[PDB]
Amino acid sequence: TCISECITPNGSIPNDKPFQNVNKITYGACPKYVKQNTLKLATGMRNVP
Amino acid sequence: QVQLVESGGGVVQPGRSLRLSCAASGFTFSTYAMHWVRQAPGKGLEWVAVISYDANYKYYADSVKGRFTISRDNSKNTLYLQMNSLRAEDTAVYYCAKDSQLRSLLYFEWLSQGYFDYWGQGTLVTVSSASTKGPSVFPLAPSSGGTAALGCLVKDYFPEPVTVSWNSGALTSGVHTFPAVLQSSGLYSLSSVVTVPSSSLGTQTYICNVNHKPSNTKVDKRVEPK
Amino acid sequence: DIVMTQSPDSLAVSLGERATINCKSSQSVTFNYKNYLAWYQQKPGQPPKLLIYWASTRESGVPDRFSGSGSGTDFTLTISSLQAEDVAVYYCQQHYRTPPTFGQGTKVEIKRTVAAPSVFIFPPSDEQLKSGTASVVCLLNNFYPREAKVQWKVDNALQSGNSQESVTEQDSKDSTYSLSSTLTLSKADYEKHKVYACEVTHQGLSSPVTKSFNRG
Amino acid sequence: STATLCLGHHAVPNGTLVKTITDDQIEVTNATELVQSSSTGKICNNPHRILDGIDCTLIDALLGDPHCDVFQNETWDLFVERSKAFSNCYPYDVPDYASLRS
Amino acid sequence: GLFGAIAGFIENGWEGMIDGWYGFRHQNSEGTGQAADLKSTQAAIDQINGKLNRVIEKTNEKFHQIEKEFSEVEGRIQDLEKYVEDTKIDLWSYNAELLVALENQHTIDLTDSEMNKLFEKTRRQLRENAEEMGNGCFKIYHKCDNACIESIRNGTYDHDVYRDEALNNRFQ
Amino acid sequence: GLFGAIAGFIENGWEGMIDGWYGFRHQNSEGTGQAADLKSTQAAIDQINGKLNRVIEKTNEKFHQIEKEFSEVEGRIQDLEKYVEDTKIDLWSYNAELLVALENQHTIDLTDSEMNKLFEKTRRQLRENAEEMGNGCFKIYHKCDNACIESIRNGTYDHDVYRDEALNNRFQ
Amino acid sequence: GLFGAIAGFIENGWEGMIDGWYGFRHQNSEGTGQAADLKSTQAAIDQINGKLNRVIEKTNEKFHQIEKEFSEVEGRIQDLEKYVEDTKIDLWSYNAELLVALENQHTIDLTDSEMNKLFEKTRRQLRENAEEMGNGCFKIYHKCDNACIESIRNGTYDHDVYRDEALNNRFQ
Ligand SMILES: *[C@@H]1O[C@H](CO)[C@@H](O[C@@H]2O[C@H](CO)[C@@H](O[C@@H]3O[C@H](CO)[C@@H](O)[C@H](O)[C@@H]3O)[C@H](O)[C@H]2NC(C)=O)[C@H](O)[C@H]1NC(C)=O
Ligand SMILES: *[C@@H]1O[C@H](CO)[C@@H](O[C@@H]2O[C@H](CO)[C@@H](O)[C@H](O)[C@H]2NC(C)=O)[C@H](O)[C@H]1NC(C)=O
Ligand SMILES: *[C@@H]1O[C@H](CO)[C@@H](O[C@@H]2O[C@H](CO)[C@@H](O)[C@H](O)[C@H]2NC(C)=O)[C@H](O)[C@H]1NC(C)=O
Ligand SMILES: *[C@@H]1O[C@H](CO)[C@@H](O[C@@H]2O[C@H](CO)[C@@H](O)[C@H](O)[C@H]2NC(C)=O)[C@H](O)[C@H]1NC(C)=O
Ligand SMILES: *[C@@H]1O[C@H](CO)[C@@H](O[C@@H]2O[C@H](CO)[C@@H](O)[C@H](O)[C@H]2NC(C)=O)[C@H](O)[C@H]1NC(C)=O
Ligand SMILES: *[C@@H]1O[C@H](CO)[C@@H](O)[C@H](O)[C@H]1NC(C)=O
Repeated sequence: TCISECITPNGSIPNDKPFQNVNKITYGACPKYVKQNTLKLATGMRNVP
Repeated sequence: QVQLVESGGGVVQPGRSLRLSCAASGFTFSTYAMHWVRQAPGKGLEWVAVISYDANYKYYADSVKGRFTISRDNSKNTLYLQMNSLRAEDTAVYYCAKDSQLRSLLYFEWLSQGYFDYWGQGTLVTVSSASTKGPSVFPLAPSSGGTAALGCLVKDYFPEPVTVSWNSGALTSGVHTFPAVLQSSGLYSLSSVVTVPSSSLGTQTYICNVNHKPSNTKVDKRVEPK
Repeated sequence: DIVMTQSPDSLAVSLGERATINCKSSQSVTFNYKNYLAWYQQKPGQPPKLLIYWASTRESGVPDRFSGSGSGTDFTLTISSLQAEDVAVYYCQQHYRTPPTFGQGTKVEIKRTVAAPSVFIFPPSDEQLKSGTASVVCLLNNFYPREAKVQWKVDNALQSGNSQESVTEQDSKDSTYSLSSTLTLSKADYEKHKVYACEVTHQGLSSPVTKSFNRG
Repeated sequence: STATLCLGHHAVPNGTLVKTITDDQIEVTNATELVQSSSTGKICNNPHRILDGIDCTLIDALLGDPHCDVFQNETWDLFVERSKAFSNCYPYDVPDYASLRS
Repeated sequence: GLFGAIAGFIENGWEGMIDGWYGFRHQNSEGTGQAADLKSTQAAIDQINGKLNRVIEKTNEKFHQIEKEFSEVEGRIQDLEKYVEDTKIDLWSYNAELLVALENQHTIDLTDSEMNKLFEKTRRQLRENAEEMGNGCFKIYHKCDNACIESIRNGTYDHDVYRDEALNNRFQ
Repeated sequence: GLFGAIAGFIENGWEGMIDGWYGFRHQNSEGTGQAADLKSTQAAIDQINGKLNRVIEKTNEKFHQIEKEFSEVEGRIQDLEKYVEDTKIDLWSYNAELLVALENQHTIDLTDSEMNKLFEKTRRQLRENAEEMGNGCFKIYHKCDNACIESIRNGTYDHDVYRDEALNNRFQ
Repeated sequence: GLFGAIAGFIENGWEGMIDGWYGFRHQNSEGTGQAADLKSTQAAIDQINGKLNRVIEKTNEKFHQIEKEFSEVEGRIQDLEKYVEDTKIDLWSYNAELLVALENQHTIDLTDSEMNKLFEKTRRQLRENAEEMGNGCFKIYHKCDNACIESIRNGTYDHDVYRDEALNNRFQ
């Protein structure tokens, strides 16, 4: 008992990110399965100390 | 569509706690900031808190700094606000408001918010050490004029509301019912009056029907000359 | 804190003529060609509905007679012809720097033909005098404009600080207001003085009117 | 006594809103539309060669149903099978009809 | 843009400039007027052009396409026929949506850049005769008529003629 | 980064600046001190928040997805059902890896630009009363006390008031 | 490019600089010579290195690929097999032609920035003792030997030593 749109066979996962990596099998409105397990999008400037 | 619905205020003695809850529906709650904005009685709008969609930036207006704590539950779609160590100055109706800006980045205390897009029901929080008394309904005696008028002064009750009517609601026109006023004792009183034709200041008997649900008080007075 | 100052305070115009309000900011609230100012209507016993955002766009629901305008540091809301479902307070707001701040509020009523009050004084009730303190009451009935003024006089000693008042909303047929006033004393001091009177001074009273009772 | 020179750029009374990397909507002096979204309503007969099947399915045409012998030996770039179309001869099925049309 | 001339130190653009994208406004002894700069206008348009042509030399001349609408419920093959198109169409949108949005943020920052360029062509002409007010405006420090500043516009400005005057107006 | 402001001509970053992202540390008669420039800091934050939201507006709500695992060895049809999916995934990842790259490259170049933009905007405002020290510090050439300084920070600094003083400190 | 140094305010390029990508050419009391500036010729080559390296690793390794050429006419299962691959192909080709087009535009603009970067490194060193002619050339306002040219290029110039000497040549 819990809300969650996107089902995999591994269990539910949320769709707030644009890309999953949990299973290419997917029922519901789920982020698209990409091969990489991490992709970081930079939200600040270059760090320099 | 969009719909915010607030919860759980009322009477609360000074120095003690309370916590409000806003239950959002009809939009993607988790991707928007939320605010609390309060309003003193018969006064204006103050801003109280913001909490980002992240749940991880939160800032408070100085008056409620570090007594209050704005909290958020993006799974159960509902916004909370802990009110510890309350006091007089905090008496107000309290409103949740939705930020206009999508996935805002409140990385700082000063950053610009969005406008206030939809607002909630509102919820009243009273902060006084008075415990409940009941209304003391006195009448008001007729006199001279062209057509004169008569009423019921309702002294020392707490908390609001009190609700009047005239002759089981069978008299409505000419009735005025004045908003309450808090005497320095802490108890509210109000006034209620009706102008009428003078040609029945005897025959037409006049029962006024007072009520105070919070003490279970019901009174009914009559209104006569001399 | 950025100080939002609204002006004027109260307004009033004839149902179907133009009305207009000003919000003055403590500093520019304009930034990258957006004016981070919004306007709210608030009718009583209710929250506020959003009227205008980004200084001059109408929120979907609003009808075409409302208009925001201005840029930087002075803004001006405009009801092009005041229909009667407008009587509310009107609040301007800035959201360009946290803490968001609001204007003080501009109550807009309906302008109408002048209207004298009808003044009635009441003495304290026999039931009451049994428990220690004593209350006199004064009632100003269906008058207009809003700005009446009662003054209590215990044996012609202008009273003060013991008296309270409140007024009703504007009526949805006549548009008069109506005022009640409660001079509270102890029974202690009620039994000394004989002449109680409230002296109403007001636009529709070419000179102050005084209503009074004697004790018996 | 001394002058001032100022550089600048032009504007219009109504630019178009476009999308960007950072901005959803942002107004520029002019746009152009990359998505075709409208149709004349009619198939042109040039420059491709169109054969209008009318009340024949292409399969029927081939099989040689009476009211389709109008089509014997015909040649088309694009064969346009009409929904008004029918068959009217011994009742048949073609397994992998799918493919025999194709 | 990224250069912060357009919608930056250049307060706002000019609606009374119908013969060009970038250009000049003077005030002086004789009067006041305005002219476009034709090279920097042509510069910008000549890119936005090629850019466009580039964005468009494609239209899928392939190739016996497959059935995509359906008369029946068929199960396995049909399913894949739909998955295969439904997928393609998803990708080819992403492709499109990315394309305009890059193309557009560049198309913007590029024209901002050109307004900088014109500005640096002009400062470098006025070596020590002028100063940057800060709002895309130069204060020359010498008397300059409608034939003078015409030199500046058409790149034929000598700075040593006026130097002695200008310097003395500035530093004295 | 493209502009050379950050990670370059400004030696390194100020770890003690917590009010915002861009700033002013000074030194004059009334000791030293720091202050954060907001009109900038928001400017960047805006752009990021902005592309953040552009980047995430999609979730592949596309129809019946075929079977992707298989219990038995089958042949031609099963083979095509894997190839289709395998190929889909490979592109989606290519897309995915390129987005992060372009975006991130841009995000850096963008924050760089804003630094430089501040530094220009300031130098302009300082018309003829300081010189670029080289390291992204100025040398204001008069006695500018904490009053005056803030003027320059929040825009109000009128250069003419000083000039006399500073022209003389520079060339005498 | 964007920054408009190369193919811009710097007329054209030196076909006889063969030890570097950016540099200086002098004319002084002692004659006429040239040197590469290394730091910048490195940082321009160092991004291109990364960039290339980034574009490359990347090779499609999967999985019992479907048959692609066909020796019969089979209608539907084939019609799909081809369209699956036919479609894939068009995607990668686009996917490719975009990458190269993107990368380049940038490679071209970053190399441009590096020049303009080296232009402004110099300008700030020669604080007051020179003035930009606008053809990518300064006019130093004093006597400067081979030992002083080479002192500029290796970061060790001392504006203050030739200060007084500089100002008289400019103004009087
Ligand atoms: C910037 O250029 C765009 C196009 O690149 C301009 O829009 C164009 O406007 C013209 C004249 O109004 C249009 O021509 C005709 O429009 C009418 C429909 O209103 C009709 O007779 C024809 O269908 C015909 O197309 C035209 O549609 C349109 N663009 C294109 C590509 O055809 C725009 O005027 C320019 N922007 C500004 C601010 O001037
Ligand atoms: C989700 O469950 C599936 C079901 O097995 C997992 O996929 C396999 O994971 C294991 C463990 O790493 C491997 O031995 C296989 O190679 C995977 N198979 C394929 C075809 O990918 C998966 O690990 C689970 N993932 C998570 C995140 O829980
Ligand atoms: C082109 O024609 C097609 C039909 O082949 C249209 O697609 C239909 O559109 C309606 C209304 O939007 C939808 O209910 C269905 O998706 C389609 N109908 C059928 C029967 O498949 C399409 O809208 C037309 N568009 C234009 C621009 O002409
Ligand atoms: C660019 O403009 C200049 C100045 O407006 C023009 O110069 C010509 O020659 C003299 C020299 O300064 C000017 O006083 C005249 O106004 C012009 N006379 C003629 C006969 O053309 C000139 O038109 C342009 N420059 C060049 C090199 O063609
Ligand atoms: C960089 O190159 C310069 C320019 O030639 C070098 O200059 C020498 O510097 C020292 C003093 O620092 C002096 O003895 C001479 O004037 C120079 N010697 C020669 C052989 O030319 C210098 O080596 C470098 N700069 C620094 C600061 O080390
Ligand atoms: C800048 O802030 C200071 C006070 O901290 C003062 O010099 C001045 O009032 C401010 N300037 C502006 C334009 O607000």
